[PDB]
Amino acid sequence: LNLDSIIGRLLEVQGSRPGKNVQLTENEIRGLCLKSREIFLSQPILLELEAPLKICGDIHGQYYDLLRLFEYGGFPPESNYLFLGDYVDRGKQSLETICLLLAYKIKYPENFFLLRGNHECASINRIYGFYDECKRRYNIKLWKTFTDCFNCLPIAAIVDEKIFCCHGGLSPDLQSMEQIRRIMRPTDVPDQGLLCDLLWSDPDKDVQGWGENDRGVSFTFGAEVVAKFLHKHDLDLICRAHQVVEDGYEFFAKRQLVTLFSAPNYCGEFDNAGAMMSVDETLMCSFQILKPA
Amino acid sequence: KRVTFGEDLSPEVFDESLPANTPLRKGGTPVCK
Repeated sequence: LNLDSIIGRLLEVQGSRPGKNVQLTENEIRGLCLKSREIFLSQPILLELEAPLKICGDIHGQYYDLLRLFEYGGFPPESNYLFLGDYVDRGKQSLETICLLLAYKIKYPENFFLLRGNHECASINRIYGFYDECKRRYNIKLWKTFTDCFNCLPIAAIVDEKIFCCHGGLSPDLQSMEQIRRIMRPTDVPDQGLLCDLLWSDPDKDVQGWGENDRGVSFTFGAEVVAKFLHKHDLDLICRAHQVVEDGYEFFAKRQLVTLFSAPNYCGEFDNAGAMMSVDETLMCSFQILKPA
Repeated sequence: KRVTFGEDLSPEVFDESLPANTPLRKGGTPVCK
């Protein structure tokens, strides 16, 4: 696997006119999935990461925006990175996006980390773009290969025993971190349960405790739920994504929770900026914003 | 070792028609407290 050649071609369009595709071969992409799958399974499903680190929200196939994020935050291994999922769907270039992230995962397995989003699910990305992009630019068999790889992604991460990171949010079924560790891989995302909630649940200001989610999947949770969770597990901050926010980031429950969204001008239906949380060695969190003109 | 928040940083302004490595305005970089 010539990883340097793959990364080189992916980064080659850095200074070129935006929009152009990077068409890797079927075997190169299949190799990325196979090796990354091995690393995902060798590493814990509940990651224990250390600062300094940069945390990113949804990317959603916006590959040239991802390059801009790296241009701002620093290309690996200059900075450590933790992505919160949703790399495919909605965007026009989900293939380039996931391939670079998988390549970086293989290239820097201890300084680059990728969490599973709700769009890293076969039932979901079948609908919102990734399947069509695979069928158009490659084949259906390759899409299934991506699925097998996505099923091995880690679900959550904890930074310096203080910052809990996941794609969606909390779960009514979550009393101990051990419940997360007990989740066996490879696995699909169920319509109900702990795993489902961690990728689908959302915070809600108008909800006392737990409520039904308007998505028809998982739940919503209020500020009190967040507070009780942090105190129980000796945490200070919940860091998640899953929802588009105008300023790229948005606090919840008196800065006890933050939502990150790193895809600016989200699929041409929003004028939102993208953001990224930089965490230094003293766990001081700063927000680097990628703002469209 | 508790979680704190730093000062607001100037956003990196970009043009969608311009190359990824050439932003309109370079954004702020997190600095010590």
